[PDB]
Amino acid sequence: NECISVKGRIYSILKQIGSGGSSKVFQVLNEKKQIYAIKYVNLEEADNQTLDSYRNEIAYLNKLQQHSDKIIRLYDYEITDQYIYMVMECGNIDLNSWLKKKIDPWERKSYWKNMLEAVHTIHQHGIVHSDLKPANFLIVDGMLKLIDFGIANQMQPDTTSVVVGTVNYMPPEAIKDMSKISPKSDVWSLGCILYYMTYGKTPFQQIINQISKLHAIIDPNHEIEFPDIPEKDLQDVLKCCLKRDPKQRISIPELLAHPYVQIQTL
Ligand SMILES: COc1cc(N2CCCC2=O)ccc1Nc1nc(NC2CCCCC2)c2c(C#N)c[nH]c2n1
Repeated sequence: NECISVKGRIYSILKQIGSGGSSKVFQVLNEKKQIYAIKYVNLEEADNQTLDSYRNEIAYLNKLQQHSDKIIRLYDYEITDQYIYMVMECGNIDLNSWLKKKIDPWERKSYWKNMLEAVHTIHQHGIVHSDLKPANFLIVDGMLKLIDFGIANQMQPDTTSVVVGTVNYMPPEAIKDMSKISPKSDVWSLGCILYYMTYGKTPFQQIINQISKLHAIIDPNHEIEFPDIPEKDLQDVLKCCLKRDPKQRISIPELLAHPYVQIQTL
């Protein structure tokens, strides 16, 4: 029965999808019984940094949905000094949750097109995400749609039996730069996702120790395995995305002219 009004519309809370720092996301129904997601942010306590991060996400979300429908839509929002409410397109599920249920080749290359389109358009407006991973994409309408820009607070799914970030998607440049960053590091992370989507695992999901994992990612003399497969253009895509040198890695504009994307059958 718990409810939320935003501007002058009432919405019913079916459940809570997820939560993060000071944020919650709810699955809700509007008055005419249509389904939406609402993100809630409690601003009561909040640095001037995160305030600006939350303001920055809303503006980019509003700016970017005009240019692609592979970005989750922001329909309405309400922002005061105390709270934010954001009424948004509601996904069926996030791609990370879904991948952990163990893909038709054609759904896989359609999803890939979806991700490139979304990441390409945020690149055209000056954003490099930097921490792309499956959780950033939502399945809706049989498509993948991007939900974050790396900018704001990364939330996590709520379970109903209560229970930690991943690192399998981090590009080599990010690691070696602990001692601005390229559009090319989003290519790395997308390759890991596509790799996962094709070989059932991320390129270093075996190295269960995390510092030896970090070293593999950066190691020139540590080969990534690309088992032969029927779709050889999919093999090529993975090979070029997962080049360690960002300068030699394939770019998004190149990926969009690649045969895996352009020739429509396997
Ligand atoms: C019923 O919908 C879902 C269900 C589930 N899950 C996961 C496992 C079990 C389950 O049911 C996952 C996502 C959705 N849909 C959905 N989630 C969103 N956020 C989640 C938060 C936690 C991290 C992922 C993204 C948003 C959003 C924002 N911000 C704008 N629109 C959205 N839509």
